[PDB]
Amino acid sequence: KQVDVHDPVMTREGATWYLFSTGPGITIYSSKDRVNWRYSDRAFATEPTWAKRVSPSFDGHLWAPDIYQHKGLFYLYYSVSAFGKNTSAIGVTVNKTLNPASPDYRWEDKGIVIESVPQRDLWNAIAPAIIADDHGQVWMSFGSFWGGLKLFKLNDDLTRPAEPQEWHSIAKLERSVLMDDSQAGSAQIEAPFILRKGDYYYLFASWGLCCRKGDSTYHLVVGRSKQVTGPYLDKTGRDMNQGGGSLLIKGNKRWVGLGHNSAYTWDGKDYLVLHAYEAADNYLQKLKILNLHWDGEGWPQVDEKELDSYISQRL
Ligand SMILES: OC[C@@H]1O[C@@H](OC[C@@H]2O[C@@H](OC[C@@H]3O[C@@H](OC[C@@H]4O[C@@H](OC[C@@H]5O[C@@H](OC[C@@H]6O[C@@H](O)[C@H](O)[C@H]6O)[C@H](O)[C@H]5O)[C@H](O)[C@H]4O)[C@H](O)[C@H]3O)[C@H](O)[C@H]2O)[C@H](O)[C@H]1O
Ligand SMILES: [Cl-]
Repeated sequence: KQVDVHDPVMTREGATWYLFSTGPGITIYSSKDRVNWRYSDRAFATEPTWAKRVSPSFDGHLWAPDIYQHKGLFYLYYSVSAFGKNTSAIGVTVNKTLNPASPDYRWEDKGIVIESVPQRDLWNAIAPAIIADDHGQVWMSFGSFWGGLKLFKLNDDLTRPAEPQEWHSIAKLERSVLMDDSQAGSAQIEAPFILRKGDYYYLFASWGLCCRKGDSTYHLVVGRSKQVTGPYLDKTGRDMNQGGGSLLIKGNKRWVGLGHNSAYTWDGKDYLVLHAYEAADNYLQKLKILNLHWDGEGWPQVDEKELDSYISQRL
């Protein structure tokens, strides 16, 4: 069987790869070769102590983790939320190592980085991604529906927004403020991820509807910017803040919907990491890791056939 993950991220410590997925307390897997994966741990034994306060319907599944390494520590960001609501918060928990067999291994929760509130905020605090600029600063991008995707400066700790705060919109789709603020609306965009490559920051995002089986329209788009704070332009030069986004990979008949990607530079090669819904296996999402190439114009390209050729093993 293939490894099932949603909203995947990855990192490497020493000789081992680690995969983090949406799931109870955040599911972690490990591999020595990115193909064959054993269950490693759940970040939280049960759930964050503060979870049910932000979202009372909470079922134990954290969403859309991001893994970040900084001054020798492991920072695991994660999302508490409810379906179709922006009663949400992103928290972070920190570990000295990922090897659960080490006496140094244990996740310590740092609490809420940011929280969205219905009627107050036109954004949904889920789906964090961490990126550093050329000037020592670290930023979180996040978001889903509502008024789209945001970027803000983190403080020294990486646990809360820097003060005074510094925010930038980075991608959006149409929405009138006259809509009820508690509704997700029709801006089908989520799940930012920023990769630095050469002189550019590349913003990946997911458009369309995930989690809908045969009706899913989820696919990936991309834009690029010389500065981390934007504006991110697609290939036709259109700002993602006004709905720009160049198609990177979309589904077909075997893979109905794919996305919430991450992306990495390991050993002078680049990889695209995402989930895709298998039409043959009940539209159950599967891990896929694709080779991420770059054309002569500075734009990433992927080979959609790799949705088939990449076959991960759950051991
Ligand atoms: O493989 C590993 C396992 O899979 C996971 O199980 C799958 C699912 O993933 C987890 O959640 C995924 C997150 O959900 C996606 O959707 C984001 C949501 O969409 C946006 O809202 C859209 C809006 O919602 C719908 O209407 C909502 C109605 O209003 C509510 O109040 C009412 O309850 C709803 O009926 C409409 O379609 C649309 O208008 C929001 O921004 C957001 O809520 C995100 O992309 C993912 O991050 C979840 O656990 C499973 O459902 C397992 O977790 C893992 O083990
Ligand atoms: Cl993500």
